Amino acid sequence: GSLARAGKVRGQTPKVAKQEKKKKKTGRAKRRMQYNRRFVNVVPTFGKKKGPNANS
Amino acid sequence: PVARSWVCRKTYVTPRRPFEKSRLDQELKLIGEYGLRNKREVWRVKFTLAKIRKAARELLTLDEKDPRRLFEGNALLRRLVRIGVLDEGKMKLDYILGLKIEDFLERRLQTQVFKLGLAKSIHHARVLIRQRHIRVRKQVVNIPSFIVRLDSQKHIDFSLRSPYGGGRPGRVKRKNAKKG
Amino acid sequence: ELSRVDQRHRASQLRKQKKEAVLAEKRQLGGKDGPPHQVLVVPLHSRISLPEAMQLLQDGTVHLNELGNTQNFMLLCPRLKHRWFFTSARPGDLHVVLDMAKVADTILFLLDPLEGWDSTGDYCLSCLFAQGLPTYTLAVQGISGLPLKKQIDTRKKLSKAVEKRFPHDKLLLLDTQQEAGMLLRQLANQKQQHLAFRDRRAYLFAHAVDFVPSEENNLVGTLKISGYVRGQTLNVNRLLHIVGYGDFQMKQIDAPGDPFPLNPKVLMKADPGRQESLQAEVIPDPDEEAEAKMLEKYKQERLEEMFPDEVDTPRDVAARIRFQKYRGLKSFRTSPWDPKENLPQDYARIFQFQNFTNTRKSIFKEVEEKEVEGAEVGWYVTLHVSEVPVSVVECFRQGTPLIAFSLLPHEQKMSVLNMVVRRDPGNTEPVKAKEELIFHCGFRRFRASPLFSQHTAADKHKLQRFLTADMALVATVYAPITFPPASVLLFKQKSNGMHSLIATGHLMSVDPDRMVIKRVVLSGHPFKIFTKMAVVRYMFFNREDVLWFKPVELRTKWGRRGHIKEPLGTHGHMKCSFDGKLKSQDTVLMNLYKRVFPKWTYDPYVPEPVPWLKS
Amino acid sequence: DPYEDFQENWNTKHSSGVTRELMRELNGG
RNA sequence: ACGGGGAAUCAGGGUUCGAUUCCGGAGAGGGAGCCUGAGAAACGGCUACCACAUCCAAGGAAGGCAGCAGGCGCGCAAAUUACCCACUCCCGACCCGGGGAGGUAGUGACGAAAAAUAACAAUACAGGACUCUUUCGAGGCCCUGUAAUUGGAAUGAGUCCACUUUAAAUCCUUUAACGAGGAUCCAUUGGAGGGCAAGUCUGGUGCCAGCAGCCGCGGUAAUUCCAGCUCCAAUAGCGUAUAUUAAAGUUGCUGCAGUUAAAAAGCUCGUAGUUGGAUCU
Repeated sequence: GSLARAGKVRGQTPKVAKQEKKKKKTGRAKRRMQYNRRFVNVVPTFGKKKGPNANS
Repeated sequence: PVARSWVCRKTYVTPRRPFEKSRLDQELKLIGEYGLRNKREVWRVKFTLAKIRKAARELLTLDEKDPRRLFEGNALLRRLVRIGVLDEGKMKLDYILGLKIEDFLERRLQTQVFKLGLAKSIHHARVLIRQRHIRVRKQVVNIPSFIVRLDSQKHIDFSLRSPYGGGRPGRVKRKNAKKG
Repeated sequence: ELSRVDQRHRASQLRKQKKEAVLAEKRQLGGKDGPPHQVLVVPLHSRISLPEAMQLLQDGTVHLNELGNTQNFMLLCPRLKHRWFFTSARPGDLHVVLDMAKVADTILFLLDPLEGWDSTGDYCLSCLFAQGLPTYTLAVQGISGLPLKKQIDTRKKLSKAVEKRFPHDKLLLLDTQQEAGMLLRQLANQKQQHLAFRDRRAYLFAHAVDFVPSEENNLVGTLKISGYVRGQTLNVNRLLHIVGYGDFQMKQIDAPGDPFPLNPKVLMKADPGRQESLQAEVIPDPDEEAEAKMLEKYKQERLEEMFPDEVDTPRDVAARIRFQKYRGLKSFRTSPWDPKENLPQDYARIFQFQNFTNTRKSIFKEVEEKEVEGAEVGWYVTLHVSEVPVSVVECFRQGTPLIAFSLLPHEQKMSVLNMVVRRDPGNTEPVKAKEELIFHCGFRRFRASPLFSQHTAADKHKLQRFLTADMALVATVYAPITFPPASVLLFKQKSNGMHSLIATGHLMSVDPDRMVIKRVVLSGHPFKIFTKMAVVRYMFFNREDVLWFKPVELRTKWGRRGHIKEPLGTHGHMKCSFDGKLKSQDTVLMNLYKRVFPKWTYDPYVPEPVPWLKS
Repeated sequence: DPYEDFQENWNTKHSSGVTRELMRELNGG
């Protein structure tokens, strides 16, 4: 077929730049952070919505 | 021809199913409870338990008056009493099968520094071992997964060159004394 | 294969087949007979002064053949019994690099220990990669001049910062001549990259240029150019192109004694008039205002990357007058088109081919499979040319060398060259479809005015009015015929004569039969929609031209095909049947097409660029 | 409501996602 | 296809790899013949022939890296033309000489082991939990952070004298001195429809570009493409391709199937094979 469209959407996309945030965490302190998020001080709250990264 | 030894051995096994909830959950609870770094430190202590269960499960098919079971089975329980995982009255070969991961993880040097009160958190023990502040009977130990034997539990202290036990202050206190 | 011995035999033939074919071109370079081993050396980082290193590699026996500014000498060390030849150039200078790194066999890069290269060396590095790289070797100068610990890091802190240009190569350092003694061996035993251009034409390098004019008042005379022949068998009845001063015919060759033999005057050919081809390119018988242009060229370019050809329809002049010349195609690829319907008067001034590939394979066979009576390679042949002006002489006394090479038959006339370009992302400036650009198309140098086009396999080709950064485009211009393949470079003077490299690429087929098509898109708007009918405001304004453009098919921006059915307004409205139901968001628009031809702005003169720096 | 979104969209392209979400609601922790 | 010792995987049975450092065989470009010697059909010995190929003054002369380095070629595919006999041992007339055997460095994310990238405290929260108040709300009692809030205390990575190591060096170990607040001395590789952990959030494209192992996604509201944010998994490592093993009771001895899903020979006789009834203190 016609090869003329190649990289159409890759070059058509509006170029948004990545926003600067802090250095994340690494290693044992990251595992401590995600253990503290999920297990100790889990929220007595709207259960069965146990879908972190729930949009709305 | 060389005078080298190529005899090595892997110390962990990865699970058969990679994305399994409540395997992930249980190992994350064991990572957070004992201050470990990654999953591979649980998969390592799961592997030395699976070697001990398997060798006892082999020794349970030979009869009670076997030579090999009486020798090698009494030498298996002796190590498990020696590192403090088993007790002394439970030295039949069938309280080996009632051991768990947590019995083996309570004997690391990290949790013992936390248990004796030389730290104030399980992550404070990792740094205090790793910064070379912790010695066992004379010797500075720099490794957190150093399984503390039963006789070496009474001698865990603060490493006579350190600012915590010894007394010559560190890098930071002396510079603030220079700026005094 | 069959049975273990006719498999071991079958491997031995194909091993012998490959192992003998790799040897049939190894003796093309640097034998005992010895066309000399030309090694061009350039430093990248401007901290590296070039007289620092060349003195160290001077001594077997050194023969300083003096030039204008740079010392371009020859070397003989007969403990390994080879004849090296060393030329040297400077980073960023487009003139003195590109003219003798094109006939060179080996390029020797000199990298700095600290960084990889400065900004200006990266410029001439980009042109050399696109010109066709010969055998290349990295080298560094100041490694052991660092402390005894800080040198095992400096090769290691460098050699990953080279790989985004140079993916893998070891780095031979230069501190001693016992370090350089391991360089000339590494230089000697390489894999010879074969430049596919030069192994069909007979070229030469200037060792000593001598001149005496015929007359002094007309400022033109005859040269005594001397140097080794390094190409094919140099025929006497072929033409001769100096790379910077046009094409002409010579009158006498003669082979003097070799001034530099490895281990230590006769006239043989003369030019007749019966075989010599005639020199004629054509057939004889018939500041802020430019910134105001700059800010709109950051905008009129950007009317092309969001709108394809959204023009304004003419409100004053009738539609059969403004867009008279165009036509509408039912299908852009499967339509008929007469390729010679409207020939311009410039196309009566160019030369045609009966079949370009089959006349290429017959002119490719005769240089290789047929032996001509010309002088064979490896010799030292000086040369008398007929009529070259005096301006080529004193610039050689400034230091630049003059390169002359023979031409194939039918390489002096005019035709329509098509050539694939890719826009170099080192430049960010927009280029119109009919600009003036410096072309380096296979040892030639000329200014031109091309036609940018799209790279498809169908016969028609749609004009791209500007230069894009990702699609590979085709330039199309009148130029002298160069047989493919040929490496292309494209430059543009930004300011102070600094040549900005904007496009690299290679050569397509030279032919006038390539249909480049200029489009124009007529945009309208449907404002009363019905069940499979539509009333289109604003596309036309008169009533009568709707019947003119009625057979021209319609399209929408949402993929719907359609056509004009009737007009209904005395003003510019119309009824149009369609295939889907039109949406309220749509914009129906039609395509008009016509042929386009490039301009004849050919000039063989190029201004000599300045030392290329930054701003 | 995962019940309704499952009972409606069990047939559509989003069936696997709404079954995932319904098991998340029913099983729960 | 060099063979073994062995290696990978594995419930039990199995399957596949084993050129490769130990033992045994063979061979020094391809065949062949010898000399010497206790031992060789020896190639870092010789003589021929076939194949390549070096010098040459054209009469002649000399070759054999599947030794260590290094080069070319081949290819998806593999390191330094380095130092030393100090170690382990071997040869010799020998306590003394020699050894690219071997040792030591260099290159090396083949692979395997340990293991940093932060810890702590005081505040405040329209955070949680424990005692009271019917409830508002009362507390150093225990925890948590989208606090780029404050605060000193701890330390390596580096930079670097010295010792130590070694044949001599390096490296690690040991010690001076400097060495952390966006502790910018920033952790990456794949993914977020289901298999399968984790967003029908926002912008763009509109069966296009492309994604997708499989099912499928994309035709103007894309949970799947191109991106931004957020989240997930492993983590100094993680994707991809191919070989192979398990999954495979989809090769089945353990342990499969054969009416209709793939499949019982048209029927019978028959030698080899395989299998054969009770019975002896």
